[PDB]
Amino acid sequence: AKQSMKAREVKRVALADKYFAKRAELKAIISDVNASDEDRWNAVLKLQTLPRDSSPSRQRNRCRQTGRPHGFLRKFGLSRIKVREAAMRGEIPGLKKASW
Amino acid sequence: RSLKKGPFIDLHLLKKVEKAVESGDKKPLRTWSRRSTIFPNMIGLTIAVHNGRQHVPVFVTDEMVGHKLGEFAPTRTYR
Amino acid sequence: RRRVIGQRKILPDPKFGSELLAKFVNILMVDGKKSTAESIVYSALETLAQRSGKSELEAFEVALENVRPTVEVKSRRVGGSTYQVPVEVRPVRRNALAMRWIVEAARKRGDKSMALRLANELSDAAENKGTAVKKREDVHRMAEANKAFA
Amino acid sequence: GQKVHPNGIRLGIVKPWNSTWFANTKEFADNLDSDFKVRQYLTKELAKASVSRIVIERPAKSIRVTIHTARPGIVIGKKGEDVEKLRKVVADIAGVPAQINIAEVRKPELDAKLVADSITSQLERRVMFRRAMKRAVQNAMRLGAKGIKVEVSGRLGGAEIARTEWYREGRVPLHTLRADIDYNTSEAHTTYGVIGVKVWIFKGEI
Amino acid sequence: RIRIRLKAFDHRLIDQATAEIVETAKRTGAQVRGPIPLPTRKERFTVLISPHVNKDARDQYEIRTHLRLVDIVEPTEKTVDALMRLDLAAGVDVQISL
RNA sequence: ACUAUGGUUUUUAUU
RNA sequence: GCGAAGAACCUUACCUGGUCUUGACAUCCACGGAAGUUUUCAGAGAUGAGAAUGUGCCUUCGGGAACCGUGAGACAGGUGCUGCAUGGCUGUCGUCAGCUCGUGUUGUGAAAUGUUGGGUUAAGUCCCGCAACGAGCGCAACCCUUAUCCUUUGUUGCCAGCGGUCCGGCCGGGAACUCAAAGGAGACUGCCAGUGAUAAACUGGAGGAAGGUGGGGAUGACGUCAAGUCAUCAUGGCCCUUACGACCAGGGCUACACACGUGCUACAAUGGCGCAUACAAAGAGAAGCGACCUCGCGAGAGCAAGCGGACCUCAUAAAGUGCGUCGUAGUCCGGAUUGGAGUCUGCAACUCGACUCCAUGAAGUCGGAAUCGCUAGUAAUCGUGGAUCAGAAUGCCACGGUG
Repeated sequence: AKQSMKAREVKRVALADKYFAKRAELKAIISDVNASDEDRWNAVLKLQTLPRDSSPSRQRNRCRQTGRPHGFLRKFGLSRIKVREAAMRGEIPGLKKASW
Repeated sequence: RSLKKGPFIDLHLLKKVEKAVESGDKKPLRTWSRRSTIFPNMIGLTIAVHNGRQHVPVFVTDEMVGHKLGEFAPTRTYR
Repeated sequence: RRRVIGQRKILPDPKFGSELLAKFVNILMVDGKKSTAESIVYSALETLAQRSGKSELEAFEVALENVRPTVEVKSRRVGGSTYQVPVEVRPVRRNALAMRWIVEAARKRGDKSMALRLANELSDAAENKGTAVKKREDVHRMAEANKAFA
Repeated sequence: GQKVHPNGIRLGIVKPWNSTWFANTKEFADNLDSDFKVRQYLTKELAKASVSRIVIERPAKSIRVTIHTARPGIVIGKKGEDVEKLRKVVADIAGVPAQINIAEVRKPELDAKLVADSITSQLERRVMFRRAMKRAVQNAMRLGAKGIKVEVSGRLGGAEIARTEWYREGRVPLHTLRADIDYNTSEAHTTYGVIGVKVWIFKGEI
Repeated sequence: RIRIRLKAFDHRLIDQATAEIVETAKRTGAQVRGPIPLPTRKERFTVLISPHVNKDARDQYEIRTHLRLVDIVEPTEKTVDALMRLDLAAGVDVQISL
């Protein structure tokens, strides 16, 4: 897990509040480029491209012990091998092998 | 699909052809990227685009049939 | 080295009562679907009426007796030694081989429906003039290479 | 051998566990971040309470814990029916109100963790250690048990040689499934060399 | 009308929790005697045996998820307090609803 | 019913 | 289809140029500002320079501090080089029957005995024999699971028996039969007849739903080899640190001079096409699944009920069954080309996006050499879910129909 990718994940939460909240109603009216074919708000059209890293692109939920996009269960945040460790400790609730 | 059909303008060129009467006569301006399309207002201004290690000089004429800036700038060094 | 069977239960024909007439369907079928083979059996007996059909009240059990596989060669040793000798195929296998020998010839006629193709090849086998035999002619030569065995 | 772990890969059967924590199924992946935040100031308080085993208990948005100690007079004094002096610490380091419990201990020297602490005291000090190993074997085998492993690795010189040794007693099945082997890991660096101490005790099957 | 949500990952622990809330209901007047068990669910999970380069070979783990709602026709001066103060049991999620 | 090859150098016991 | 469930930027190794640094990440010291919000110019941007507004937490206002912006040391960053350093985890045989111990015995000794020898098995399993004997770990047990007959329950699930009947499991009403959550019984080589040191240990027949560890999982001894990996992670030695570091914008792993596994589809009439027509499991969902109803050739859009998920939502499974119709025509079957427009998403559809609608129709008659799977609900075969997911599969993992 990379400290620059962990620090970017925090910056994304604080920018989703900034560029991805209360802008969707404006985005619905500024994104039309055929209804009159006239240019009169170009600065506001280039505002929809201001966010580059804080929108649903790049954002992945990842394995919460390695930062890795692979081999994990999002219902626990644990990998397909650390689930064996935690199930052998009773540390994932009710998850068992035999003993039923 | 695309905007607006056909080749569409970019602000980073639209400004440089409006400043062409304020900055006057000079050696070619760098614009880096090769993605933009050409438009009939690009006449009388010389520009340069990145080739992958340096920049190469480009000029637009009425003898063009519509193009991207990459069609003036090859990036490969064999064939 | 351990089996020893286990012959497995099979369902004989509901209208003719025969195991051999149900066994034919297991070889006539395509992609395990079986239902179209169950529509070609006996439907190929109404077409066979006009031709050399053998025992109509036995459907195909007597017409299959006109198809004559008898011997098998290659993949064998005798006396612990490599030998090119023929062997006689088991009686419970000979007719199940004759079933493939006739449906593999019949479906590869260049004309009409299977119900007609099969009625032609069963009439022409009853005079020994049938199709699709050259594919096994070099095996029949190898079976005739030896009459003195070991 | 030697990597089959009694308190790792063999812990998912017949053994008591040291941690259980409850959370919303849709935020267990978010609460996983807290599992060190509850330890970071408490792990170095366990020896200060003479604790032989901890059981971390965490209800939804809460904390409890149970601790097993032979010497509760070290952390609560007399008479043991008021645990306030420990509760006020556990609730402050956790950032949430807490209700902790204290349990008793039977045959405390018949324990792989005490045997490991009794041997590590020699090697973290670069002194004679085999006396403590033989004393631990003749302590455990005369207090209970049917076999024991006590193993040491590194700085066993002889000046700057490393080496590894154990000398076993009785019988100790480490590959049998339901053997219930009491175990502890110890690992350290003195800033001049690495050391390790490995302990396994066998008492009875199932 | 109100409902008391009981959720568990085991078919015996949900019946122990049902006996624990009925034992408490009989000790706050009357409120629960024999509720309905509802339909059940399962979730199946796989884990890897070797930490690298083998994901074909897996081992299987299971949870059996239960839900009970109890359902109440009239709460009392003891239902809204003494039955809410109940600590119940470990391994079970308890909520009041509506 | 069937055949000859390989120079020289060459790593675990512990952070 | 493997490290690496979906690599346009990002990811990232590699490669160009900007922009920022004792470092965004861990702690400590000198100095300033509330973080933040509002806005203009420079730049595509990372950032740079101006102009206002707030005064939180903390606080007798003291200066502290989350945080923001400049300084300086110990130290940070680096999927940088290397698995002949040092951990950790490791391939495959294989659930395979093997690997070992103490005290005696034997040889000059390394070594041997037992564990070999003789029958038997899935078996170091059990009898026989015995200067070697009894033991340990692995095994077998243990644990999970299935057809049948019972048993608990009795629901919005089921309807034998009985009452009524929009003539229906529908409604009465019922726990019969399925069934849902679970617990039992049955099988003992018992019985017949064979086999064999008539031993140990096996094999047919009868009955039974099923029999000779009933089957199948889940159980991983001794281990094999300078075993794999500096690319999950740890980390010495060595290097970069006004950066090879993080951040931006360009690109590269599809440039094409030379080229290949693995896997799939047609080669028919047992079809191709338009209708009629029969039967599912596994599951899955609140900034969610999204209905009713209209519109859009369609992908979708308007829109927002019901359900916190057995009286709501995803979702009419296809192969199969039967008419009509073309016809042995390189095929009225089959599939490369080819030219544009729609739908969804995204800095971005230059370029190797997906979904959607057309016209042209090269190749193809089961394919040289060499060669793979499976003993039965197995092999083969046609569809449907689940996971990944801003937009992106026929792959990965499951399940049903036929067999």
